[PDB]
Amino acid sequence: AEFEKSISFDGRDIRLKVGLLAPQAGGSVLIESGDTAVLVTATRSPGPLTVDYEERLYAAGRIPKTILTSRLIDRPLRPLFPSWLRDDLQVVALTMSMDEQVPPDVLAVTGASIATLIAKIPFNGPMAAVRVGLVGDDFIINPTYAEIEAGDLDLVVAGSPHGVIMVEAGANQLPERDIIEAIDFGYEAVRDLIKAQLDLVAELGLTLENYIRDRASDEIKKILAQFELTKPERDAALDVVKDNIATAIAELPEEDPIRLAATANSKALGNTFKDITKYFMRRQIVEDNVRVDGRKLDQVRPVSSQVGVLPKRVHGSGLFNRGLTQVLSACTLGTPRYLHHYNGALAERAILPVLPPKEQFPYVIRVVSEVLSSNGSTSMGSVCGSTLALMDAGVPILKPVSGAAMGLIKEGDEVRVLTDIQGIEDFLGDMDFKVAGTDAGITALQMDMKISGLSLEVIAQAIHQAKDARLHILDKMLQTIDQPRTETSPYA
Amino acid sequence: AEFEKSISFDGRDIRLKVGLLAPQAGGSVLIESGDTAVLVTATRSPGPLTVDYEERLYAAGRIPKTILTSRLIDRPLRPLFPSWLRDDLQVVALTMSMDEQVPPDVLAVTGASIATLIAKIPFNGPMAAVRVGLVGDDFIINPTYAEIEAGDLDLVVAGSPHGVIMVEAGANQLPERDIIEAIDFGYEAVRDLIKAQLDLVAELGLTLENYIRDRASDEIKKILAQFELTKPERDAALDVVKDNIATAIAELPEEDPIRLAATANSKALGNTFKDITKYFMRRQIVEDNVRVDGRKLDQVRPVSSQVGVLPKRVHGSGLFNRGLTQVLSACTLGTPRYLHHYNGALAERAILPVLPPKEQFPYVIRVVSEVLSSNGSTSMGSVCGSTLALMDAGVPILKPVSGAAMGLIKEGDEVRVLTDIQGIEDFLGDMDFKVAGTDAGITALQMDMKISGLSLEVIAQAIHQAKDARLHILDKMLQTIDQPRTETSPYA
Amino acid sequence: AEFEKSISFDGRDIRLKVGLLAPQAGGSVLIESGDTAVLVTATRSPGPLTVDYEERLYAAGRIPKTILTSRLIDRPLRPLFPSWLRDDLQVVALTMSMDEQVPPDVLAVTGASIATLIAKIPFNGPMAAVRVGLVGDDFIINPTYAEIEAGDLDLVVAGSPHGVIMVEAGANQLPERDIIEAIDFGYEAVRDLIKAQLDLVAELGLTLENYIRDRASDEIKKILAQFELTKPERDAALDVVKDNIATAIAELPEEDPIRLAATANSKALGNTFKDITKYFMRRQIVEDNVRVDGRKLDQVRPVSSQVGVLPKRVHGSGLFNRGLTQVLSACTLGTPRYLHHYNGALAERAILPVLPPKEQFPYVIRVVSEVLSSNGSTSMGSVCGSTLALMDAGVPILKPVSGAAMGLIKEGDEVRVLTDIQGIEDFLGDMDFKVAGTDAGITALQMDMKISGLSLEVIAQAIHQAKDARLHILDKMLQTIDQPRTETSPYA
Ligand SMILES: [Mg+2]
Ligand SMILES: [Mg+2]
Ligand SMILES: [Mg+2]
Repeated sequence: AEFEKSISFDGRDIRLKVGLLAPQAGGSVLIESGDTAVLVTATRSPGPLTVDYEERLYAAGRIPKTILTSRLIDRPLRPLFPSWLRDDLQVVALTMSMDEQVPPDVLAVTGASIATLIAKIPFNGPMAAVRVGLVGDDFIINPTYAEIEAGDLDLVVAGSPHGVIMVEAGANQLPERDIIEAIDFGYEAVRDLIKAQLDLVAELGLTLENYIRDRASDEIKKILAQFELTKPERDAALDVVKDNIATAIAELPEEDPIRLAATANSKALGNTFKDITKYFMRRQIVEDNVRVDGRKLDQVRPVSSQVGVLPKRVHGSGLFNRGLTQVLSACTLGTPRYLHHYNGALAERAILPVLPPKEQFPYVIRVVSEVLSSNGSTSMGSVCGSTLALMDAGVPILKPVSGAAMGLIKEGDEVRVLTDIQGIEDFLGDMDFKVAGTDAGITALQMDMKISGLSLEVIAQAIHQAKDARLHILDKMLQTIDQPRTETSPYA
Repeated sequence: AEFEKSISFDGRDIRLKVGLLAPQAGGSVLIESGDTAVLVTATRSPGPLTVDYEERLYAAGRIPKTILTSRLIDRPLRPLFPSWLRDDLQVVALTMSMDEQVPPDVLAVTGASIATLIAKIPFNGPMAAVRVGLVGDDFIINPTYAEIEAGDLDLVVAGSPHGVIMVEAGANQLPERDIIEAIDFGYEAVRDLIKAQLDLVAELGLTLENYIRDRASDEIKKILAQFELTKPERDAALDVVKDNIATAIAELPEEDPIRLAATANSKALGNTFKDITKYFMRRQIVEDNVRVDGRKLDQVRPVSSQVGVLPKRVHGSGLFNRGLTQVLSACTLGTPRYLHHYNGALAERAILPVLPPKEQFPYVIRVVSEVLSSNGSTSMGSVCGSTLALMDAGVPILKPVSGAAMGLIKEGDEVRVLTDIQGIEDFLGDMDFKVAGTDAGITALQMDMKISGLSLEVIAQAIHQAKDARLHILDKMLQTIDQPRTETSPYA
Repeated sequence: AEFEKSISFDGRDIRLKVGLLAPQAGGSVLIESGDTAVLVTATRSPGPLTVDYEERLYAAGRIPKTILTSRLIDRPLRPLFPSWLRDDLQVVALTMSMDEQVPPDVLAVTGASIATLIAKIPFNGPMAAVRVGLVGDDFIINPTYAEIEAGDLDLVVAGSPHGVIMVEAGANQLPERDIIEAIDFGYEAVRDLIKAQLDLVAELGLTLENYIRDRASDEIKKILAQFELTKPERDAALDVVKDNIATAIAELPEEDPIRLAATANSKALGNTFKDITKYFMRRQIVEDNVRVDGRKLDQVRPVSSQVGVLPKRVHGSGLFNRGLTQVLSACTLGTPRYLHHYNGALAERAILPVLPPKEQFPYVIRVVSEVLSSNGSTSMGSVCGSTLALMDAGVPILKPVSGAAMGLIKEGDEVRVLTDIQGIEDFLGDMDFKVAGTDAGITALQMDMKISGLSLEVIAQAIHQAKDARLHILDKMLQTIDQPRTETSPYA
């Protein structure tokens, strides 16, 4: 049966209703704030985490960006479930009323944790998320739409007992110190929601691996230590290692036990393989101070760039290289905006603050980032190329924008922060942290983790190390083009 | 080569053309009435019944609801094929000319049977379907569009030698007696089309189970007899029974014959399991007079309901419960209609007759039924919640509408009619019969069967028993709200 | 790193850029002509040929037929790869700038070959394609859009060292001799692009079968020699042969080697089966002068046709039969064009030249070809039926259009040309060659090959033999309707 609980929370009460709706779900709540309401259920099934968010139109008046809010719920949820879970986990979040003030998206993130705790599914939570804006000089928790439209900051922080799990931000060239303060200010309200989820819990009363390891470990060390090897080559080399192991398992007959224990898991080969590769890259990074391609922990990959790659029809052309990550940006100017597709939100969030006001430049601006090769932050290459293409097209942008992605190896007390991560530094690492911006401050953020979280102290260090990467990449794209062209394209 | 046959049929001749089109199909006919023509083919392939209906736009003038007509053909076809058929059966129906009088949908249903008989595929037919309308006090077979738009009744009856297989109706608060008479009047024209399909046939010249049964039967009795068990629990209990049987089959080695006879059918476990559960629920119902949750054969599940579940932005809110079936209806009012989605046709067919005339209420009315839990007629919960939400929104409806679904166990001479069926009463039963309406009469019908049909006499009894369910559910939703609110929403 | 190469080519230089873009691709080039640029990559992966073409909108000005250009690249590529290739082959072609003169489609075809050679994937190339138009009396290689819109011819020729692999044409009732000359003129520029791809290559420095054969061969001869057997029957007969072979392989236990060599390839049964059937149909055709249904190598299947199959609402009705290939065409006339769908491009390419000028006939013309049975050229049946339906609707077309598909068996020095091919003559043959047109000349072409190519000399013979088929089919559709009706439909 139904139970309300109110939580006093920065002026806007957050109300939870359990026992009201979806009685066949593992756990459920109507989480409500003001007059915004979203229903969040969670169900473990025999079988793996599907999160569907719906924004109903009757919630505001029905007449004849949801996938982003789908990922916003999923990202901080995923790495809190134990890794050995193989049952199906269905999370549904339907927004059923929009108050013209309260945005529902952070409400659904918090409800997802609440609903998983009521379904008493093992996970290392609870988690919560808040939004932080900035009006004048005042940070504000869960601002309305009005402050989002008027203010200088729009960031989401999700955390848990073990720290911050997700950040997602737009900002108007905010300095690192204020971004760090906003993150910290918002993680403290996350903790206030962690408590009172813990209060709700109290209230309502809630063989083969060794085989592979021994055969393959000393082989993986050496590929990981071969710094002259490019990413394609090291991928073809680690594949051959795994292939010979498969051949050895195939050679022995059905009589051996591990062949049956391996035909009982047609994938364990890959999982243990990656886990051995993860371990040896990590020890390579923590004790030795070198990454898998020989670079220092602060070193940025070699950067290349050019302008006007395409004919002057394409109003703006820009090619960017970071190692084997390649992006070609194309700029179109039109008539009666500002948008950008990625074959996207992160880079238009990162470009917008420097786009000139309608008064000066009345074209509608259209940027397409063709990702032609991927090895790290293709979304940061998309930002960098976008700026180049806008400068080739004569768009009088305030400042050029650049960005890089940081990584993290966290081996106990040992913590290392990587700049401009290789793909497998992202796959076998603990953090994917994109930061974009200008000479003056930050414009866009995006953090994903595969562990239960990080302290704010380590986030501050990654944000400081990433300004150096952004500075180095930007101060070397200006050797391709230092100003926007004074004139536009004859076909613009 | 081509052959015509005309059938004299209530004023409108029905013409069939065989040997004309689709010469690689098992069987085919252009069935035509007036100047409406639809081509219906049927092909058995080695491999399971796919029915695709297409309504071409050149049929009426091509310029730059078909899935419902797809189901209308499929539903009365499916349960006439023997259950042991595993070959692929492709039925295609293309409407190739619309006469502005004759609706083609019932033509395609009849052709589907004709085409299956020519392909000489085993099935317990023939079947046919007709439409019945009512103009003034005159029932009429296969009315035009004009009578459908003007009249008081729009029902489809499909039958076969063994009785009626499908009904689908809209009506304007018609009393049960007239609905029963229309069904009977239309089944008699169905029989007139059964004959003359039989005339066409004459013219053209057309080990493991016992193992599972013995291990599991006395176990299934007891779960089925445990009335205090909720539906989730009894589902988790019957699963454990099947799981232990799987474990026992896995325990014995490849040496036993049934393990190979079971690895020859990776599903027979479930089929025999369900067949044992079907048998014991049925004997539970016929000899004992009790259902699986302890209810009498006329008993309706406990009903709950409330109004204004959502904030007053949502112009109308209504939550309905029947056992573990839960529906939340939401009402939106707008400006320059009447429609309803289901996450739909049956409930707008059932609400429409009480919607006020434009003169009084000029808003466009929009209802969304969120099905939050399913255990029986979620479409009838959708009707009930819709009425509640319309009453919360101040829509001055003529009368409130409610509905329930009836079921049938037919064990030979023994026939039992269930009210407000549980899911497995629908899965392991012989009939799913939805009836909706008001204090005065019926508004909407929908019948599906998994057997070859029922006599009209049993249909009359299910329709009478269902008025009692509708009455009980309605007379207990008025204890939540007895009148529409005199005023609308401040945000309407 | 990046390398340009220019190729002097009929006035319009073709420039190639390698080492510039997509550095993780097997091979890549920006191929450019004038200011049209398309990027073409090619990658072999462990696993089968996927070709994706994209036409970006920024290439011309981006604002808020590609599948045909996808097939145009794929068709001449496919049969140049060795048949024993099982690795994945990804070909991507992005058009990144449209010059208002140069059409990019033939550029991507040529780049696909260039990119495969740089990825040094085994294939029997290189290939190239060009477009040929006709302005006045001047053939022109790779015309602009202006000549395409104004001229009389629009054909694509793709070839390789072994001959022509693909043709695709629209034309205004061009005589066979000029079509043959255009093909030959364009294949010579294809050879000029073959060379200078060879110059680039030089520059940059680039048991079970016998079992099945012995069991089944003398059985397949006899089904193939049974001329009174219809296509369905011979398909059911060859299936039984393969089924008994499967039974024999199943009868023997795991002890035999071929059962394990056959459970190592769960498809080799079909492949060897088809390969035996291919061989014996081919020897049936080359030494004996008879096809599998008893027809001569120039014989057209029996043709049937009728007009007004549907009610006079359907402004035009036409049913065409060639053997078991059946098409029903339907004609709609409207108001403020000329298009045709196929349930399409080839038949509107083939009808357009005889459609009357706006001055005389101002309706918008809409033709739908329902393919009701397939055994050969359903697209040529679509042309023939379209003409019939246009004549039933009173459209005053200049001349009626008809067409047929030719085939080829090429057994070494032995070369046989088939008219109006059966399905398996297309599956087990070397060529599918559709030609459509009128009394005066040709209107539409489409050639596919599964071998590395044919000499122009054999193409000239197939084009001459196909005029006879078109003539015979047309001069026998006029015995159904010899003129368009002087008046239109009462419902037109
Ligand atoms: Mg990532
Ligand atoms: Mg049902
Ligand atoms: Mg073909």
